[PDB]
Amino acid sequence: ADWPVNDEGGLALHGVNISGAGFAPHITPGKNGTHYFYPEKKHFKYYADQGIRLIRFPFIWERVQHSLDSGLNFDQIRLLKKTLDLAAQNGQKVILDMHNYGRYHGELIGSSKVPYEAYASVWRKLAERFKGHPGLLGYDIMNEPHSTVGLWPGAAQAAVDAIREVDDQTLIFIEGERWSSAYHWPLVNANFLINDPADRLIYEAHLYFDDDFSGKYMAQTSRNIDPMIGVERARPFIEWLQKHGQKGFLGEYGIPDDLPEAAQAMDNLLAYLNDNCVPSAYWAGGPGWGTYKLAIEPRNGKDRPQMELMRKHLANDCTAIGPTPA
Ligand SMILES: OC[C@H]1O[C@@H](O[C@H]2[C@H](O)[C@@H](O)[C@H](O)O[C@@H]2CO)[C@H](O)[C@@H](O)[C@@H]1O
Repeated sequence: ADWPVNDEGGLALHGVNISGAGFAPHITPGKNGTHYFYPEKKHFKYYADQGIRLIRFPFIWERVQHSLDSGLNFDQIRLLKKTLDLAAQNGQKVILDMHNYGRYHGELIGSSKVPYEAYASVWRKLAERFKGHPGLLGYDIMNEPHSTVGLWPGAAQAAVDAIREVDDQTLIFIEGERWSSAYHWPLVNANFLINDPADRLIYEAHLYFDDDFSGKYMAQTSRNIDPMIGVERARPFIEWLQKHGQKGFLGEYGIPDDLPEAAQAMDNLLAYLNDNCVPSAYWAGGPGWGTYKLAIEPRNGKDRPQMELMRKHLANDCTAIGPTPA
């Protein structure tokens, strides 16, 4: 709905994931500044300066709620509020992403140890904290569910119901099973459907270019990247979206800076996304990435090759989030 817009027209479709509040997730709670990191004004200013108004921001449940019998961590909420504040001051809107893989402290959401009600409450409580914030675009209620033994769809509806008890205005982003793979979407999530009477739900998949779909880009699995593998891995998902009359988001995709074939695949993917008015978020920019080959964070004030590749694709004349249903 209130999707960010570009200055010369169109929508802010193509954004960035920003580190690093979900870093080192096995270390909980860990310490801010050591194990995980939050961005500063420089990051939001840089990406705004590049014409980027969309940000996906991972965090983990374990740092907002250390235990199910505990309330929310005040400082972590304050850190997320700061993130939303700095985004909004720079004309950006943020997707808060609970980067939790269908699990809480390693146990499955929907298991006896982590009931659906515990997930619903945390999202209800989080939505109470951030309801109405100008820099908030919506809630990516779970990153990359996998091996959830049938538990993910019920958990997603429990969180949505709870969120809509307190906030009927924020967008909600729904990922699917099999790590929310875009290529596998029509087979894994063939009959996947969450109920949102607000009509403010978007489905979200991830897509990488290596042979095992993982985005790790190991040497043996990254030797033959077709220039169209990005379009081929997006199309199943887009086609499922069009058939079900639903809106999409490619929440992660990224390439190493040393694979020319990956560059071509990214250019053709973003072009295809634009043709369908489908937004995306590059993985990843922000603090703490060092020389990570996929990182789009500049170094020495030198733009990264992936930022330079993104720029040709920012302009559009879309007025609604797609794809366009049949
Ligand atoms: O990274 C996103 C991407 O993961 C892809 O599959 C991987 C998974 O990421 C990896 O950790 C696991 O061990 O094996 C699989 C093999 O694909 C995944 O298919 C996509 O859903 C996901 O978007």
